[PDB]
Amino acid sequence: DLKSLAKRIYEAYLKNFNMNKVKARVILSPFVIHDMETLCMAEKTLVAKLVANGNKEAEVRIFHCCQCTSVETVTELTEFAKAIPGFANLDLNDQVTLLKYGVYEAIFAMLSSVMNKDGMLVAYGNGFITREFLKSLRKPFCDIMEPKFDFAMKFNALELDDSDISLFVAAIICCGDRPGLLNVGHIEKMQEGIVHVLRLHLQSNHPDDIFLFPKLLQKMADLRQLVTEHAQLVQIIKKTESDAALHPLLQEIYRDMY
Ligand SMILES: CCCOc1ccc(C[C@H](CC)C(=O)O)cc1CNC(=O)c1ccc([C@]23C[C@H]4C[C@H](C[C@H](C4)C2)C3)cc1
Repeated sequence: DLKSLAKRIYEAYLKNFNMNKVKARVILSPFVIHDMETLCMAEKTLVAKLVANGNKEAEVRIFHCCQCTSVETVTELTEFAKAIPGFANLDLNDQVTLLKYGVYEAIFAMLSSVMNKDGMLVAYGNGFITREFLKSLRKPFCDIMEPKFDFAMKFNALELDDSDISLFVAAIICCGDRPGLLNVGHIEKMQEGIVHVLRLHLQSNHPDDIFLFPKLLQKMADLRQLVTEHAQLVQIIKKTESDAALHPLLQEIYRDMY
């Protein structure tokens, strides 16, 4: 039954997220954004509306686009969470709390799938923006980027596939030590359930790496630290960048988190 469970999670994953490792890799076998010219060209083609005006600084335009993808991923993650044994049985408040603290950890984890040493797949697989171009953005915007690449390079070295990743994201969501949780016991039990299936799955799908499970547990901790830091930088931008407004949904997510 745990094998079937793992499968269920994997199918929900393939079904709820527009992007996955296999699709990303086939594509990376896209318009390349490597400088300001290609950036502006990409915007006119892929998000025309955003530039059909008289327009904010390039850095802010990108920032807004990043927010847009996050809001979308929140929706995908919310639907995905229903395939986790016990999630849909939780109090609505706890479901909200679990998604609130888990979304960004999930987001940066899955982001690794479309990232390689030189850049990342963007805009529903229609673009590829270079890591170096992102580093060339003026501070503090160029500082949003790099930390995610650093994490992705190490995460991708674990050579996980979507069946692995789906369970990992599920595990990220089922976190009992999240602030405000009403029924921690039931949540801990749900968590124990997913980690158990994740442990067994890694064991059979990765017989060559006997430390994969421990490594991933560590990655979950890394992601949590990665997120608090990302939140800090977002906060800095919000306060110091007058033209860089934050989408209401994301403000609520960042509200009282870190
Ligand atoms: C290492 C960099 C990783 O990128 C990041 C970084 C942080 C975040 C989190 C965001 C930051 C505001 C958040 O807090 O929600 C999201 C992404 C995800 N960004 C995207 O998915 C993304 C989406 C669209 C684009 C565009 C931007 C321009 C150029 C090109 C076409 C079009 C217009 C979309 C790529 C770029 C990045």
